[PDB]
Amino acid sequence: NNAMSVVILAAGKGTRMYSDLPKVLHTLAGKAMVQHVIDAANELGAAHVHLVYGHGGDLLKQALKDDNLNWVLQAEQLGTGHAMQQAAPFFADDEDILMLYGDVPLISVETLQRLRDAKPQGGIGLLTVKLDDPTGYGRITRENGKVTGIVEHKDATDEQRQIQEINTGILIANGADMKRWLAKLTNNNAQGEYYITDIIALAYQEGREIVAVHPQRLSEVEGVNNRLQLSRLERVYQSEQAEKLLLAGVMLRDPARFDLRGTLTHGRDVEIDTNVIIEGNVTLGHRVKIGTGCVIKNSVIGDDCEISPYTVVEDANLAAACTIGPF
Amino acid sequence: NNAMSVVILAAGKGTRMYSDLPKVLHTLAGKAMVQHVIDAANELGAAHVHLVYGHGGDLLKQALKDDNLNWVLQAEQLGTGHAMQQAAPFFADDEDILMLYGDVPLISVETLQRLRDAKPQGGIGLLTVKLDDPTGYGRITRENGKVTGIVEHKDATDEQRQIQEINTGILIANGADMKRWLAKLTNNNAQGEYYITDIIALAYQEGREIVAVHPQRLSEVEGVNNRLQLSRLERVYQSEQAEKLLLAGVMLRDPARFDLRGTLTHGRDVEIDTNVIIEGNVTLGHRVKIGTGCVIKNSVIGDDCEISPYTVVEDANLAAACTIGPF
Amino acid sequence: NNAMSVVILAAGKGTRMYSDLPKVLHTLAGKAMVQHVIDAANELGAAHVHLVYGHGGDLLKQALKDDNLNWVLQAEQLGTGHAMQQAAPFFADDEDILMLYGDVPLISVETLQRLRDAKPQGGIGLLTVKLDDPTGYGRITRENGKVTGIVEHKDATDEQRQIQEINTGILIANGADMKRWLAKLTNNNAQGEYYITDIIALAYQEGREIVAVHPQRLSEVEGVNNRLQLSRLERVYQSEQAEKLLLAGVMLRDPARFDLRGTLTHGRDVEIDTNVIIEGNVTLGHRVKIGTGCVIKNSVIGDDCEISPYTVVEDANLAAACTIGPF
Repeated sequence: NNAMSVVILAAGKGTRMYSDLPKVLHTLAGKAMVQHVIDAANELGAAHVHLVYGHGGDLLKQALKDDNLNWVLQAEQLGTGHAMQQAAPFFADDEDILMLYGDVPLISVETLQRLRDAKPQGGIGLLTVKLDDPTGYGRITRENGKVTGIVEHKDATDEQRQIQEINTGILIANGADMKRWLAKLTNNNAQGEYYITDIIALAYQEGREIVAVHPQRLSEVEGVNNRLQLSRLERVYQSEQAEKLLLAGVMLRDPARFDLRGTLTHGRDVEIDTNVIIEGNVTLGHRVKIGTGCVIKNSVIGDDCEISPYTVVEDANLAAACTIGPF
Repeated sequence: NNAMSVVILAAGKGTRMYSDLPKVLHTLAGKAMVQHVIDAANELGAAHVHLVYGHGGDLLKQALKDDNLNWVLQAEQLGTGHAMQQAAPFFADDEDILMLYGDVPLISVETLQRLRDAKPQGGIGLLTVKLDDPTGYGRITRENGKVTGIVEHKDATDEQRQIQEINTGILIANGADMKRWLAKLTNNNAQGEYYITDIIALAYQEGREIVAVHPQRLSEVEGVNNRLQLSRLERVYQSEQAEKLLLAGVMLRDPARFDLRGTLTHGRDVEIDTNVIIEGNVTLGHRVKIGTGCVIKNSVIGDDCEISPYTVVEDANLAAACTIGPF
Repeated sequence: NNAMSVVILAAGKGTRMYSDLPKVLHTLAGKAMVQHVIDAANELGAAHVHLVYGHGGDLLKQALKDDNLNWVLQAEQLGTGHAMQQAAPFFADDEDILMLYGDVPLISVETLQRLRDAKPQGGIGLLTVKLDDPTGYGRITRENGKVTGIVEHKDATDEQRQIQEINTGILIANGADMKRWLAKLTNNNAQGEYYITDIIALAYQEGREIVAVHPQRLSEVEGVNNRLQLSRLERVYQSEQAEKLLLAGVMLRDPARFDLRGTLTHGRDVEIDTNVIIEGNVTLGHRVKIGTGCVIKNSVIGDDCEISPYTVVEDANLAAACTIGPF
């Protein structure tokens, strides 16, 4: 596959988070939302990762210091199209440019890879989902099947204002192409701002093809504007991790009362009781039993160990066959 | 708005509660069901709050001693109409009389205020909800839109026995009017008891108008006859409180595993982990972090304090920047 | 009612459990799945309980040593029909033979009793459920209402491949009859194996009647092939136990955060807070209060005792009016 860079849009104010911490730094399973997106970008092979931010520059730079990111400031809040224009000067004409959002944390590498496979030569790869209630969401215009553009809800007509397929806002296309379309955006809009969604029509008019793809899960493209929404995505992710673990052979006594905020390495026949929380990197050897309510953090627990209820195990390497607690 | 008194009906036996404690004293989020209703009545401005009880007089008087209630005994279990008759002698002819139930704890002040606004001069304000399965629930009779009466299920005909709009049983009307209708109730019924729902027709026949209103939430009018029903309402309330907190900026790591049984005052960027229980009046300063499983009761926790997992903090005022526990 | 024996089919490999412990020994609420089935069989009065197993003979014999079971080995994995043939030599011609599965743990005695009542003289009693998505499940063939046979999905035609009523695989019939049909099974099938479901047609052809019955709950007939499925059944069972307790008068502050893995004996007005786990045989006297997160195991707790949060009470008999913990 061709070289590619990634643009991560994190320019919003995050007002409904009612917080002093930049919205995209709020954590999902212990890792900042944007870090989840940055890791997926790196896993894909992004040659560069451009991060476009509104305010909170210092906090962001401070928090993401361990990553090699190209910081792109968006002086004013003029929308995604305007934000992409600020990054455009850094796009190579050889590479594909994938655009993601710092507040859509669960987007999977697997899905982004198919989006990358479906991008036609000279065209665009568009990620979309079938939602019955497009109210608010931008609608996908098609002609005899093929994608023609996107019509922003406020700009959609009653007639088209009931199209079901929705724009996730995630897409990929060649850098030179992107630079071209981005230059041709305009403000004579519902809200005097450049619409990034316009590049879809611009590319259709140039006679280029735009292929639409769908994610395995709707959760992969859910965005976060407030804490009620983050908690909801947190639950979906925990639930997904729990199901994978049970299918993989780890007995969770109640997957709805389990939280993994890190990386779990486990052996065979491990049992985890209710309300357990796993943090950082944790390894549980074969037949380890974790009592209800334990918090295991950055520790390695040997084969056959048993941890009593409500034990906090931190920065510990525990010898095999251990018996931790009274019970 | 006009002066008004409130009648709280708590006359049932509560047999399906299988308890020695009067049903309406059973708690929802730490406060007796009837106390929730009594507080909503006081918040509305009730000049008087009449409490109609079957047995358990002593326990009730003992438990509600800190309230200024007019105790109305209903010697025998002859239904709501009969119960209202026992209170009627205390209604002023100047005031409106609002009738509520001691076992419908979540009725909101906001809703009762609109019910009070929709009551026509000389008429009745009726609270009703759209339920697809009126089986058991009394049906709302209408003619060209306007309310005509209520037909008790056992007294409803197959034809009308499929009306969807249901009678919540909560209503408001002038005291003199109420005294009049109440005097004209009869027993030649399906069960030889006075039907309070009859006053609706009686008032229609007098050529007076009865306006129907709906609550913001169905939970607001759910009644409790057994503990399975109370637990269900407890969960709905907890869930509602959790959502408000998250939207207000408090990070709950799992709103489904959080319980507020009192009043929470909080600052900015507070984090509450799973399985935390808040009781009585609690204040959490800015950036306080509550570890998983803590029980915070009648305490004040200073800015920046961190409470380790499974800590019980009671009747404590904790100094800012505190570090409570091992972790 | 007539004498009857039971055949418990536990011959599968349990590959998707990814465990060294035989699938049917995995626990549901603290008791092995097969033990649940064995207890229901004994409660019904089974004169004998034949256990048919594939591998893991030693572990099974070791684990079920306290039961008087007739061990029937199924040398190769040739399906249920073949498995039943291995047990057939032990069926009496006088008794009814009920067949159950070691991995369908929640089947209730009540339901099995009705299945036993609906079995016609000389016929079969079949347990079936209405499922909209028979994909995979064997379909029930009927003619003018009466059952005619079962058609395995892979052997079902497009036309019949959309019958809704499904075969739970649980059935009962006379031993002599069973011995006869079992002898007439064949391999010229979709997968060269004997189909136990064939006995339905064989019995119809002999002009005998087969009556179908349904369980109170769909959970009663759900089978377990992997740990995600076991956890799901665990939750359903816990939820059912919690509801019975609340309806019976025990206040559970959150039935979704309660686990009973044994037998609870309780008095009046007991209160159990969130995240409590009950194990083995536990008795809670009148008005006992269990704080959040306690683990009560094989203990008796006297009237009026109060147990503070996160207390583990094990193998203890606690004197009445006790105050256990700091709070």
